[PDB]
Amino acid sequence: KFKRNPKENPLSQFLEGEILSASKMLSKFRKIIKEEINDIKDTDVIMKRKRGGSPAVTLLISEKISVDITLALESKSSWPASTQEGLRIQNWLSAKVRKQLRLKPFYLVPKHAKEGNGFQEETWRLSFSHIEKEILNNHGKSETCCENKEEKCCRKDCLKLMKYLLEQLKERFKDKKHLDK
Amino acid sequence: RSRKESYSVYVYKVLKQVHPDTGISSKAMGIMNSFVNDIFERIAGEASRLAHYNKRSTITSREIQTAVRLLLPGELAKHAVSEGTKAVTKYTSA
Amino acid sequence: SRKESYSVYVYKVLKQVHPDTGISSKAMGIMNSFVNDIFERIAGEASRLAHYNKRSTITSREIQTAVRLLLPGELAKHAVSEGTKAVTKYTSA
Amino acid sequence: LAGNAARDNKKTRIIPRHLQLAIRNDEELNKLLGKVTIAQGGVLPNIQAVLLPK
Amino acid sequence: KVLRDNIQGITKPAIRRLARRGGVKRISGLIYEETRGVLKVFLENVIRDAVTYTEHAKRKTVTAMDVVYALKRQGRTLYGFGG
Amino acid sequence: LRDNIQGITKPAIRRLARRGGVKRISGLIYEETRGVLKVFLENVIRDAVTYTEHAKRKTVTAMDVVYALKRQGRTLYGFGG
Amino acid sequence: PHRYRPGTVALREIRRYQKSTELLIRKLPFQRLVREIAQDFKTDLRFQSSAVMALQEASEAYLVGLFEDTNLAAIHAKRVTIMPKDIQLARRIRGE
Amino acid sequence: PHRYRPGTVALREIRRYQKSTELLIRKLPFQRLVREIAQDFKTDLRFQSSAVMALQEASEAYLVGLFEDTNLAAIHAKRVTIMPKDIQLARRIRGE
DNA sequence: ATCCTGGAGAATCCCGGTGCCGAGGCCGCTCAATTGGTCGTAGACAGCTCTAGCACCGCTTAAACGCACGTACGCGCTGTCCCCCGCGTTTTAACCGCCAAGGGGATTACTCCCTAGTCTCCAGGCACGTGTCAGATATATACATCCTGTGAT
DNA sequence: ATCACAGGATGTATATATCTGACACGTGCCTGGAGACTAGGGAGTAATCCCCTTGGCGGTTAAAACGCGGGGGACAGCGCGTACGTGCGTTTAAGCGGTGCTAGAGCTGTCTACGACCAATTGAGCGGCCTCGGCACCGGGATTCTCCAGGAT
Ligand SMILES: [Zn+2]
Repeated sequence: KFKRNPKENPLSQFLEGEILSASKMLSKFRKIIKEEINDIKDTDVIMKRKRGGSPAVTLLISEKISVDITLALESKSSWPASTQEGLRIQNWLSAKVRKQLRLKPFYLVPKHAKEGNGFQEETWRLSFSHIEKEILNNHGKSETCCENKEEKCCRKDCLKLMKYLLEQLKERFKDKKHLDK
Repeated sequence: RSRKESYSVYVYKVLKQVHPDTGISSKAMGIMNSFVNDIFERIAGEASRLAHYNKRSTITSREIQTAVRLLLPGELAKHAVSEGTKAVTKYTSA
Repeated sequence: SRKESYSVYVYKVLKQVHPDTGISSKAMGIMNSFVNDIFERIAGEASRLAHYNKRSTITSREIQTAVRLLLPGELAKHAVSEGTKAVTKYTSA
Repeated sequence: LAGNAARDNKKTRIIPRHLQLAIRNDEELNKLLGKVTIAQGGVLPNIQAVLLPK
Repeated sequence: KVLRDNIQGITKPAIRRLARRGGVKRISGLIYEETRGVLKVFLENVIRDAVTYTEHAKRKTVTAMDVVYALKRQGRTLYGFGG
Repeated sequence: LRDNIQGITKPAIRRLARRGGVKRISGLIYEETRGVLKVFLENVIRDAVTYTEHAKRKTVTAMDVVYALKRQGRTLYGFGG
Repeated sequence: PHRYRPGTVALREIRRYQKSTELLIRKLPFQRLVREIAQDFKTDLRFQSSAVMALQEASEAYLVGLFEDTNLAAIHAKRVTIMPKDIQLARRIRGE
Repeated sequence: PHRYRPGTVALREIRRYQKSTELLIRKLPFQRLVREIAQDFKTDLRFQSSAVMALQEASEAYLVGLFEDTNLAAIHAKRVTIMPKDIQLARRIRGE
């Protein structure tokens, strides 16, 4: 929901009562992109029918490339109290890095509240993808570890292998659907 | 020693609810103290007039409410009214 | 069903300055608004001066200071002179 | 609002300046305190377009 | 019944007459509209306060004093209608 | 302790003008500016003196300055209040 | 034929309106405007005739003072004709 | 012999002074100005250092606001350079 | 194109009388001023402490002062054009006076109950003390914006 | 002759390491907040009286609305020249730090003249009344404006 805001808020068109509609924004977001991709003349771009809300749009470029597009709201307020104990890097990357990161914004992605046997349509989920990126590229408490071979650790290597293990298994068993989620 | 009153302690607490991870300089605090005393006087001052105008010896939640509407502009005035109205409703219920 | 005003006193003052001049009811109503406006201000400031200096009593001094803060140039001055006398005299009266 | 200003400036606290920026950017507070002079508040960085070159 | 478009009740000659009293010799055609949009704000601010005072007092009819307080609040005092 | 209005240096005046968004300053501004600044100070200082005198003091305090400014539609925050 | 030139009358009218004390805005029209505005905030809104007059004089006084500053702005701009921007400058300087 | 053109620097200074919060008027000079004015009311008067600062900040704030309006008047007059009269107009409109 | 009478044609001032309703003076009466005595505490006064405001000294150095170059700006002059003004005729609804109805403001009488004022007791908040982290300073590196030449168009 | 580009020059933003003093947090009071109690005056409620606001009618009249012609001001464009801006080198006194003095703010404790408070008495002032006199309006005449024609510049 939006707080008091005197001037006109242009996102008002996506409001439903007090609440910003994830459904409207996602629906319109892909509608805009759809109309616009038909104006891409040198590259053939096809839109996929949407299923979930984490990727708002999937674009299909010729016969080789796919692009998942995620829409996110940006908030520069202090992070919600529920994040207070998150970003548990204090003993890893340091409490001071944790503090620095938390002076940055957090994000909200249109996301229906997936639950036991159903979901809520206009919920938004907290997103820290930008922090995740910063961490992956600043995974050391030395913070420059791996940008120099003297301080080469395998955190990044282990993650790639872990991702690769899961991805390979998902590909291996994509047909048995066990691993789709 | 003589002793002085301020809202410094209450200002800190409010800051924590909006920004749990931030602090405040001594000057900003001095300013917030100047601010609180200014607003207090105005509301109390206007409330005084309303009590006088309407022939009363007492200031109630209404005189405070009306003073707020007259002093504060647009919506800001409203939230102050909503919170006050509630706080009284609640105080006697708490 | 009764009001009070300064209409009677204003009328008299007009004679002290202009013995042969009359006055409309509106001019009188205007003068009444004027008197009440000035009264409130001086009393307001006198209160405050007592407050600032952490006191309960308004004296002729607070009135004097209030006059100066509100009135500009000679008006402030002639008023102080007159106020001082009225008190000085009232006491000896 | 001042806290947001503090964050904009990559700080962990509010200083008199942040209070000024906050008050002025918010139209209704701008008015409530429209006659208020803030010690060390500075001003908003408003430069008239006619003063700028092409 | 509801009223409307009485902003036009402030006629062109009326605006000109005010302008003339103010020493304005010559008036651009767009002034009329521009002036109304300013008069209106003034009226809105004064009337509203007068209503606010009226409501506080729990009355329906606005009196001269309610208007006087409203104008005083905006800092423009008016003599002869009370005080 | 005379014509200390000249202690307000030209650059000092220009810098204030700049802060106000002034890009170019006429050569006659310096003097005109002073004729205004002085009046402002005269009005504020005098009230502060009046308050100081009322209180039977000799030293003007920040509070006396604040009251002087306040009443001119200018509350100043930072020195108490 | 005979007539006065443009500006001769305007100066005359300036004299005359400065001179007179009456209202320049029609009363019933003004009164209605007050109500039209009033009906936004609330219904059951009534006015005493003295309240309406009080509003009218304050309203005219406001506009006249505004026009005086507007006129000066036009003069500052080396003009006789006042334009919306001369009004706007005056207001802005006032702090509206 | 590199140079920055007229107006490039002026805009730069505007940017900076709008941004910063510090006093622009020299202190000992300002302090003395206060006293010279003060002595015209009363000799052997004293000030707290905080009183002088309070005066200085209010004084600068006043002038800056004045300059902002002065600047607008000059712009209204189609001019970048501010002249004594632009100050006078702004003041007058403000009721001075 | 611009100055100087002299007349014509409205518009504004002055003169004298009508008549009206708003000011100004009088009478009753009533309740807010005055008097007179009692209580207690706010303010006047003297005394003492010791904070902090004044005055002075010398050194460092960033600001202020004055000058020279040159060019972007202010200013005045010209001509177009168009959009206000001034007049006359037609149309509208504001104003005035009168009437009736009734809604809501103003006053009355009465009764609690919601506050002020009192005393008791304890914990919330302020003055002081101490430790260390955020921001300021300063160093050095790299990116962004501005302004002449320089060829391409 | 103008566009844009590339290079240089300059200034800004950026990461980095080190410093220090201003915040954040903890301790020990101690006096203002909170609980408990009575007493009584203000605010709330309803009766109901009647004043004033609302609505409506019909004339009558000035005031608005509309349209037309034509002068006069607003505006754009041009060119002159000078008054500001920018950068350089020299001079100034501002700022910093430290020292030393004591004038005056700030607090304590004592004592008493002053004002809140209450009860009694009464005459200064408010509401309602009549009277008629200064002001507003009417109509006529005087003269004081503005503007054009025709004859000077
Ligand atoms: Zn690593």
